[PDB]
Formats: sequence, structure tokens, C-alpha cells
Amino acid sequence: AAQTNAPWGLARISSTSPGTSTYYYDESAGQGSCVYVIDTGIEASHPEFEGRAQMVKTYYYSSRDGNGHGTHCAGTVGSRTYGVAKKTQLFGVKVLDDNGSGQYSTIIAGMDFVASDKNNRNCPKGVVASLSLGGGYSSSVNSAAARLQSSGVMVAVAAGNNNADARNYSPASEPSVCTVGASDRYDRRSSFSNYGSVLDIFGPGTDILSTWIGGSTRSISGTSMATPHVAGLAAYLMTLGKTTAASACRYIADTANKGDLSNIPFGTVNLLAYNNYQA
Ligand SMILES: [Ca+2]
Ligand SMILES: [Ca+2]
Repeated sequence: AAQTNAPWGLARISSTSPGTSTYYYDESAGQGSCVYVIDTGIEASHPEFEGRAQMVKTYYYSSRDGNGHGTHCAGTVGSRTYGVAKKTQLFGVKVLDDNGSGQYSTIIAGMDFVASDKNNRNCPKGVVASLSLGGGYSSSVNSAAARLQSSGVMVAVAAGNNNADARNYSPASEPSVCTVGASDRYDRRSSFSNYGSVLDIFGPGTDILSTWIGGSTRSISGTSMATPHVAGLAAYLMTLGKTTAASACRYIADTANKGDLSNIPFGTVNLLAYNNYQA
């Protein structure tokens, strides 16, 4: 399949070079996979989700996404126009309030919820979790992310937007999950993107157009935007049977565009998520 005039991030993950406009992907498009978006919620009614999104858990008064961040991330995972895995099933877990903030105890609970809730869903091609959140280092947050990964979920987490070593941030610093840095349309590390040995992969993160609340769209930047690119790619590859939840991050790194990025500090992987699609 080919989506013309796609968001640059989608085109980038289906190209060996930057500057393309078409997103080439296999028509399976993550069908049969499931991606839990652990964030501010998802505006499931957005036409861009085509009924494939639903809220499954909220830790606040409402399951409504009153912020937009979670809806944006979910859109990059699997919205029709802005998603990597355009046929995946999206499950919203609202651990962040409508200001985009959340207590670590609630974020931990949301991870534990997904690890259990997945056993009640039909996700034959596997389960992915996109965690476009994080704060300071927390062994308990890291352990929760490790538990979620160990339970059989492909966990993708944002590296953080501190332009610093992700070792000091969680769940970014959890080794067992897929820690995602951000790049821009010119194959530079996003000026805000965290770095360091714990990063597994980079994804498009600067000026990422996706869904937004109120049935709208907007372009925002962050490692929160690169993470769903990798989560959606994992779902896409798992549907293709090329990898599993336990190995998806290693597979994405193994098959990534290598050495394409600039402004990558020594010791940080120079790997950009790439779907290796061949028509
Ligand atoms: Ca290249
Ligand atoms: Ca890792």
C-alpha cells in the first residue's frame, strides 16, 4: 500500500532516506494487533480511528481525553491518515490527567492494568503498549514497565524531552523496554530528545501531525510523538509475523536505518525506525 502526501514521519519510517512524501506499508497495516495507549486517554469518536479505538480504563473522573496528547499519540499509532498501523486496535488507558500530568502510582497501576487486561482481548497478532510519558528516575516505574514487557506486551516508552541522558528518567531508563528517541525531518536528533546508552531506537518526533481532541488535528513535537511511531511499527511488524512482543524492539533496531541521524552523541544508537517495506 502507499499513502501519498503522508506526514513526514510516516514517509520516513518507510524510506531509507529523508525527504520523501509517500508512506509505503503492507496492507495488513497491523490488523489483528492491539496497542494500548497509556496517556491522557483517546478521543475514540475521532473519525480518524474508524471505530478501532476505545477507552478501556481511566484513573480519573472521566475517560475523556481533555488534553489531546493521548489522542495525538494514538493517532500516530493507528489513525487512518496519521497512523503507522492503520488497522490496529487502539485501547486507551488514561493515567494522565487533562493537564498531561499523572502520579507515578497511577502510571504504575495503568501498566499493571494493561498486563492483565490484554488477557481479556482478542489480539492474535500480539499486544503493544505506547507510553508517551515519563519523569524523574523511579525504580518502581521502571519495574512496572519491566513487568508489562515481561507479561508479553511490546512496551515502547519515550526517552524524554530533556536533551539529556535518559538514564535519569523513567520509564525511559528501564533497559527491558523499547526507549525511543526523537528525530526531525532532516534526520537530526530532535533538539529536545534525550539520548544515552539506554535508547534503543529513534523515531520521527519533531513536527508530527496527528489527531487531536475535538475531531481536529495538529502537529506537535516530543519523544512522545516518536514513541507511537515505534509502537505502531511494532504492531505492524507483529501482524506481519516478522517479530514478537519480546523481540520487536531488538528486531526494529536490527532492521532500522543505521547511521542516518546527525547530532547523535557518542554512545547513543544511531538507529531510525524503518519498516523495510518492499513492494
Ligand atoms: Ca539512509
Ligand atoms: Ca531497551
